[PDB]
Amino acid sequence: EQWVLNPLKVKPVAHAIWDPHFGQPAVKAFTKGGVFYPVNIATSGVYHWWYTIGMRTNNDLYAGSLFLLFLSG
Amino acid sequence: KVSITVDKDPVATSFEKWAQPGHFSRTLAKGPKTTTWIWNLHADAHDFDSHTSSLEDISRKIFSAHFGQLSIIFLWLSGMYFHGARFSNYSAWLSNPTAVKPSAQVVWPIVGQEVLNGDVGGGFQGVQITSGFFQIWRASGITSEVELYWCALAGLLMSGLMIFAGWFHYHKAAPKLEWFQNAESMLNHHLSGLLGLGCLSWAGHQIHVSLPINKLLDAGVAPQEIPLPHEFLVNRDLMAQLYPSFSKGLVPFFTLNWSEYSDFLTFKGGLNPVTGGLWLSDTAHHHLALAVLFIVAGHMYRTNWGIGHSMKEILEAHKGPFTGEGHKGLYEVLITSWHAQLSINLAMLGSLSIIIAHHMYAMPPYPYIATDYPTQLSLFTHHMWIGGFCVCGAAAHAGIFMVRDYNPAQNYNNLLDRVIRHRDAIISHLNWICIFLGFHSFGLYIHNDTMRALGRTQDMFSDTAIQLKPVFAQWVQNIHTVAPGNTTPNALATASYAFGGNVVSVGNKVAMMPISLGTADFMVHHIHAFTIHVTVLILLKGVLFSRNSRLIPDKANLGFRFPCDGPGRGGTCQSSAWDSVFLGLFWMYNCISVVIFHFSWKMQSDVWGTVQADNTVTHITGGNFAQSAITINGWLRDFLWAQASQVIQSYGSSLSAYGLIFLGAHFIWAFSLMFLFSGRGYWQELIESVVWAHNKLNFAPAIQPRALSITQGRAVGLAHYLLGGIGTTWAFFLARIISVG
Amino acid sequence: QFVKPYNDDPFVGNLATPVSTSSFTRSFLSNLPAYRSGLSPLLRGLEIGMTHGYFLVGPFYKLGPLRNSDVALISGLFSSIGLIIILAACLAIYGVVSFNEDDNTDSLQTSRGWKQFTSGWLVGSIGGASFAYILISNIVFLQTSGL
Amino acid sequence: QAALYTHHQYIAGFLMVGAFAHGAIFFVRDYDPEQNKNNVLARMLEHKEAIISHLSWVSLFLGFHTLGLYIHND
Amino acid sequence: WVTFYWHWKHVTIWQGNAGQFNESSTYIMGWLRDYLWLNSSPLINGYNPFGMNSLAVWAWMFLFGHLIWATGFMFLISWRGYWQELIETLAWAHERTPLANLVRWKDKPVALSIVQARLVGLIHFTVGYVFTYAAFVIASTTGKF
Amino acid sequence: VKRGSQVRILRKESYWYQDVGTVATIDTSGIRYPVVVRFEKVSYSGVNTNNFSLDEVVEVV
Amino acid sequence: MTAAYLPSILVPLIGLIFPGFVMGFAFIYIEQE
Amino acid sequence: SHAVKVYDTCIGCTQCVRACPCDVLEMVSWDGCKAGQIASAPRTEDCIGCKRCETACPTDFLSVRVYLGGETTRSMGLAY
Amino acid sequence: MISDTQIFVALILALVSLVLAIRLGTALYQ
Ligand code: CLA
Ligand code: CLA
Ligand code: CLA
Ligand code: CLA
Ligand code: CLA
Ligand SMILES: CC1=CCCC(C)(C)[C@H]1/C=C/C(C)=C/C=C/C(C)=C/C=C/C=C(C)/C=C/C=C(C)/C=C/C1=C(C)CCCC1(C)C
Ligand SMILES: CC1=CCCC(C)(C)[C@H]1/C=C/C(C)=C/C=C/C(C)=C/C=C/C=C(C)/C=C/C=C(C)/C=C/C1=C(C)CCCC1(C)C
Ligand SMILES: CC1=C(C/C=C(\C)CCC[C@H](C)CCC[C@H](C)CCCC(C)C)C(=O)c2ccccc2C1=O
Ligand code: SF4
Ligand code: SF4
Repeated sequence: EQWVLNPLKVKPVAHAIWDPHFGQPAVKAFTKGGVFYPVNIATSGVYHWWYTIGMRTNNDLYAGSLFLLFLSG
Repeated sequence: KVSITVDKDPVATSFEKWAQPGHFSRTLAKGPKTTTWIWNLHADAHDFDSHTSSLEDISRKIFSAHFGQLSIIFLWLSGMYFHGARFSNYSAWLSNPTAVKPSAQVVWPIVGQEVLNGDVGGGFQGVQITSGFFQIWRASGITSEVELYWCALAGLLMSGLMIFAGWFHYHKAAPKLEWFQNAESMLNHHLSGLLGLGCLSWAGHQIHVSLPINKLLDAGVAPQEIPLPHEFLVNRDLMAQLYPSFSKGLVPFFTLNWSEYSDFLTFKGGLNPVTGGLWLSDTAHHHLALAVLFIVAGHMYRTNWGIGHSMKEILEAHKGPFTGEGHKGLYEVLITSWHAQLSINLAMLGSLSIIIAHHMYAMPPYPYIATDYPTQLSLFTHHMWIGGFCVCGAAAHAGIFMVRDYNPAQNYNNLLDRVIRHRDAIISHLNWICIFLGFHSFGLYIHNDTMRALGRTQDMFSDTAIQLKPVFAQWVQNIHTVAPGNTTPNALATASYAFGGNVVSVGNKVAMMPISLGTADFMVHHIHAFTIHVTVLILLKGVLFSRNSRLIPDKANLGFRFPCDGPGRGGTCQSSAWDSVFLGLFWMYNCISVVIFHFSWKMQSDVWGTVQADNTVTHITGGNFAQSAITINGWLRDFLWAQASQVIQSYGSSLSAYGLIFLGAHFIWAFSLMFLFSGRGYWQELIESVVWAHNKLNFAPAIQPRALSITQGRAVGLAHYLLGGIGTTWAFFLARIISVG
Repeated sequence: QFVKPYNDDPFVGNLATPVSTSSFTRSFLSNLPAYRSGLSPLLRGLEIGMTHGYFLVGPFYKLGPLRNSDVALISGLFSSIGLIIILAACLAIYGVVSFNEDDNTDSLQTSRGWKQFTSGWLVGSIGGASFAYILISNIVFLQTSGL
Repeated sequence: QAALYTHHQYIAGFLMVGAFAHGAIFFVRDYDPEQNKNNVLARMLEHKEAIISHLSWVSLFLGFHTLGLYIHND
Repeated sequence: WVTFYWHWKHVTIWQGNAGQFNESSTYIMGWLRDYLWLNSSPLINGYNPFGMNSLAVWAWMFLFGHLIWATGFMFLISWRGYWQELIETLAWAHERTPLANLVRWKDKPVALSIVQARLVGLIHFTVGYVFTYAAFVIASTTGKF
Repeated sequence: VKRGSQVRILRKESYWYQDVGTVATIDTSGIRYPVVVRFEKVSYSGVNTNNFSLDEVVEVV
Repeated sequence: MTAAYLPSILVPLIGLIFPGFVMGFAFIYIEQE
Repeated sequence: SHAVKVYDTCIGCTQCVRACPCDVLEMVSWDGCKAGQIASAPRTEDCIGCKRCETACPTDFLSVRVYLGGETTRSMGLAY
Repeated sequence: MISDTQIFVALILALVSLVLAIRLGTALYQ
């Protein structure tokens, strides 16, 4: 939601990191993307892809995930 | 009775057999029906034990081959001396050894390769050499190109003598097997004559030629102004000026008043402050003492006069409750098998080469070699590689003896038999220790890498964290530092300053300073132990299971060098003692590569450097090793990536050859993997297709093309692997050190 | 003289050596819980676990991630308990897989014998880890290794 | 962009290797010469020698000369 | 080769120094120096004695790929008979070790088959290849831009 | 095909398929593969001789 | 009980419990007559 | 176990029987070859798959073939 | 922005898919 505003400046985050082996330096080093917890920055381009498709809110992505779970079932 | 007996004109010198390749072998004399014959010719060229069953013939062939090798070595030495005389800047280096880079090779200006004639110095441009020949000659007392020309002449004459001796002792007077099987006489003569008289003659040369010439050179006298060695020999007054004890004569020697010679025979230790090398007056005493020791040792064995020992009696007498018969039969094994002797001698020669590398860097023996960093690194790594190869060859020839010349009838309940009978315990225990060392030596590096990458730098195995201090090595270093005056009372300085002491600096450059051991040193030493133990595991397992195993009860029948025993039993690939040598050679490459990398980084980071007017020394890398050598990332970045800059930025310079060889060695190393990862069937089928293409044009060789044998493919892969890896390290080391030194 | 065939059988894959067949070796092995005579498979496991958890507590306590913390000893004990549970699971799966349900009368090579052994090992291991935890928490020498 | 390009090129190479591997498996298992009496497939098998030899020649051609030019420049 | 070409050309264009590629792509030393050596700096500095950053994970995976690649070399160069004669001794040791012969394998421990070893070495080689280049590409691109 | 005659091999599994050899002997006893053919080219196994049937060999001109 | 606790609740499960149980059950299955 | 088979190209040289480290191949009577003998594989359960029989075979492609099949203790040559 | 109720609905759908996956795995194993 904060990437669709300034996509050329915001780094897209893939998912959060929860590793009980990280030290405080590692947590601080990985806390980026404007979030407040260690994260991975996506390199798959799914952000750009979905933005182009027409996804704007997190609710759109959540609805898509629900539909794909239903389709897998 | 030890006596001389020869056969006169056993073989007629004729070219008839030069035109009959494979004559030495019954299977090969027939002719090349396939291309495998070409490779077999070379593979079996020097396997005299497979040409004939005559131990006399094999021994004569070996003797003449040794003469040929000595002639080749003398030609090599004469070439080096002649190049020093004619294509070198040796005189300029003598005038100013700390400013002009030694060089004795010049390239021709053909395709722009004249760039390799770099500005070494002394108005001379050529290829910088890292063999230490200039320092050897300076220590010897050579001060002219005329003397080097005479040295080259002597080398050429000795090469001619050696080749003539080989021909004479094969074709004119070939000694018999009774002559060859004189171990007592052959050891007495070697020990006393060869070694003892060699070091005695060298002590005489050092006392009469090297010592005064080097004394004046260190005093600063010009090489042209220094008198000549024969002048020193005949003018006892001139030598009595430099070493005032020559006015006394040899009366002190013959009266045991040896203290009179303390001026030129002294137990001083340390390094010469001017040259940075060992005291030649210490080396003269060293060699004199060695001559006495060897001449005494060479009087131990019985030859013709009753006095002496018999090695058979000694061996048979040495046995205990855990070893049954003990050393019984070993004398016969060693005087009937050349391969056992070759294995022992190769193992000892390789270990000696390694020891020589270590001792020649911590106690630079030649003048101005310590501050010639390219020479030190090159010699250390070169001798390490020779040692590793010799050890692997010792394993190979132990396996060859086990397959060929081992007889259970003559080896019953002796040490060899008992080793074979409990080989399983040895290999299992060595396997466990190898796994334990691998874990607790490399998993430490992996742990450090993971902690540094997680930011838990306080959980690492470092001097600033959990510590692994080599307390035992530090204790030994302290002992050696304090020994002068305490446990070696009549020695003025420590044997090596590496143990501890003051920095020795020549030309505002460190020659040798204390080497401090910490956590990184502990880790790298235990990794050395791991690699050595794994190499030993491979080689010893192959040697012990050469004859038989639970998998292949009849392996000696297959031989020492066979591809496999088929895809049965699950697959019996690489089961022979040859394939053990193959894998152990891979692992020797690993071991020596780690050792030489350790040497390079440690010496560039904590020993070598330039000393400022403050008395402080700034090293080439500046303490990188202590905090970077504890992680594989540290080795990748601060050693390989950091130090490869010199070799990768060598284009357009006199090290452009090093850059090109870097790339070519990479190419060959990769090219080896084609042979190592592949098999013969694919290539034989590809050759079938290519032969169809050739036949479609109504032509094809009468010698049918065949893919390399399985063993030959493995050998080619290993040879290219070793050449590529060692050449990469060669270019990297030489470029880096010649750029920063 | 000192090395001979095993059990006077020259063709068995073993040798009679001082380490393998000495009087001290035989006495020690025969007196260890795994071999002592009379012990039920449960008592063997009890003794072995008592012995093993005790030394397990130490490495975790003095080299674990929370070793420089106030909770180092409790963390070490809880990691010891976790490893003990994992090893008890290993023992249980090994017992169910290797030994079939035939009854050889609790010889430690039976389903019932191995079940008793693993139960005793778990109990003894947890008990020994707890005992080591108590001793370390109450004795300064053990917390400082003599410093 | 670099990640996506590398990803899809590696996937492409894997898929091509798999396609050829399964062609070979078909030849081993499912090929019926009597059914494929002198059709394109049987002709491929007929002049496999020519195909393989010319492929080897073009490979050697390319390799020799590309590597030679690179080494000349070096 | 394909991805090296793509990545180097695009990196040079992105930084605007396409001349670097145009001039150094003609010899292999150019690739080794101005592409691999030059662009590996941020990746190998992901973590260092002086700290760490987010590229530490990619540096770790870089070394991980190197490790597994070299491990695959084991299976590809060393073949079965050696390991089968070694595992025989290991089985002997386990059977004759007291306090450990109480435990017994249910499947006879054997060395890997020939085809199995080829496959395992190939898998290790491929994983090292892919992970090493993934780390290099992503970390170098992220550290340069 | 007679003795000392050049015959081209027609056995597909043969190393000498569509190759010429010399007939060394023809056994009339009634064995499965009477003719014996000698070749100058050695096979992979190293044998330059083999036994063929009369339908797997054709005389050359 | 918020969603922020789910990572800490699950990662140990998916990474130690699920693998341990799967390995034990698979071991029992593969070694079974 | 491995499947060992013999074909009519057999000439009765017996080298396959003499080369077998186990005892899997034996000579039996035959009329299709001059020697009057043919190889047979009665004890195929003892075969290990070494293919020594295949190596010691002089006929254009082998009269004896070993097809490696299911593995047992004897086939794998496991002394433990 | 994604609520716990939304995550719980997603988890329920995931559980349904897991049950169906187990059913399919059994049917394929047969
Ligand atoms: C959708 C396409 C597809 C399909 C339907 C099949 C189907 C088949 N292939 Mg396959 N194949 C494919 C693509 C495909 N293939 C591709 C792209 C390739 C090229 C790589 C191959 C190459 C190939 C070969 C060479 C062979 C097959 C075989 C087979 C058959 C047996 C499968 C088998 O043994 O599973 C194998 C079961 C597994 C569980 C695979 C284990 C190994 C994989 C690669 C995992 C390794 C990665 C590792 C776990 C990751 C570690 C991560 C790290 C971070 C730690 C089967 C009919 C075999 C056959 O029967 O031939 C007659 C056979 O010999 N295939
Ligand atoms: C991906 C899953 C995963 C998870 C969730 C964890 C979690 C943990 N690891 Mg890590 N670890 C993993 C994978 C994982 N690891 C892998 C793959 C390896 C192999 C390289 C390691 C190797 C490793 C080491 C070498 C160490 C850790 C440690 C730790 C701990 C973090 C540091 C700390 O202060 O805790 C420590 C504080 C504690 C209070 C520990 C309490 C742990 C309880 C007792 C766990 C319960 C276990 C359970 C009952 C077992 C069920 C078995 C069943 C499945 C059969 C934590 C328990 C450190 C540690 O202390 O571990 C004990 C440690 O030293 N891990
Ligand atoms: C004192 C030293 C010594 C001696 C006298 C021998 C003697 C022998 N060895 Mg050798 N051996 C040695 C050291 C020695 N070895 C060492 C150090 C090793 C370890 C690598 C071995 C390992 C070894 C094995 C594993 C085997 C032998 C065998 C043999 C026998 C036959 C060798 C032959 O025909 O070579 C003829 C010469 C050649 C084939 C040439 C080989 C050279 C290769 C191709 C590399 C050369 C590269 C060169 C340096 C140039 C590189 C630069 C590039 C740019 C061109 C013979 C009894 C064989 C044997 O007994 O079999 C029954 C055998 O299998 N040896
Ligand atoms: C850098 C490593 C390397 C090199 C150079 C080659 C080279 C080759 N491979 Mg490849 N291969 C490699 C690694 C390598 N491979 C690996 C790791 C594997 C996996 C096992 C394979 C597996 C493999 C297979 C399965 C096949 C190939 C094939 C080929 C050929 C491809 C065509 C070609 O480029 O011809 C050009 C030739 C070259 C680039 C090599 C020439 C080298 C120099 C420059 C020539 C001059 C020599 C010089 C004068 C010698 C002086 C030294 C002397 C004094 C000692 C060629 C022989 C195919 C083939 O045979 O096609 C015909 C084939 O079927 N390779
Ligand atoms: C296949 C897609 C996928 C992948 C790769 C991941 C990956 C991850 N999820 Mg999961 N997740 C998924 C789908 C996926 N998720 C879906 C659809 C949901 C909504 C129900 C969730 C809900 C979810 C939560 C709430 C959390 C994670 C977390 C995580 C992380 C640790 C693993 C874990 O705790 O899983 C737990 C997963 C579940 C309890 C339910 C989802 C399980 C999926 C559907 C399994 C799919 C299997 C796949 C299709 C086939 C397997 C192939 C086989 C060869 C192994 C990790 C980054 C945890 C974390 O720490 O994140 C940072 C965390 O807190 N995920
Ligand atoms: C081989 C060698 C060479 C040089 C000399 C050296 C001595 C080092 C020697 C080696 C000696 C070695 C390795 C000694 C190691 C000793 C060890 C590990 C001893 C362990 C002792 C264990 C003890 C007390 C355990 C006590 C446990 C207790 C009450 C548990 C009680 C409980 C249980 C079991 C269950 C319910 C709860 C409750 C009541 C608390
Ligand atoms: C359309 C257009 C636009 C711009 C101008 C341009 C001139 C380019 C013009 C024309 C473009 C054209 C003609 C493009 C041509 C592309 C073609 C022909 C691509 C084909 C690639 C072929 C491939 C991979 C083949 C792979 C074959 C495989 C695995 C075979 C495997 C097999 C084997 C080994 C045994 C038998 C079974 C089976 C499965 C067949
Ligand atoms: C490439 C390759 C081949 C094919 C290679 C062959 C047949 C080598 C033939 C090369 C020619 C005849 C050598 C002459 C040309 C060289 C360029 C010159 C250098 C060699 C000399 C110094 C000896 C095999 O036969 C083979 C067999 C077993 C395992 C691996 C492999 C393998 O990898
Ligand atoms: S070797 Fe081939 S031909 Fe000779 S007997 Fe055995 S099978 Fe018959
Ligand atoms: S394979 Fe080995 S065992 Fe089986 S038949 Fe041929 S030779 Fe006898």
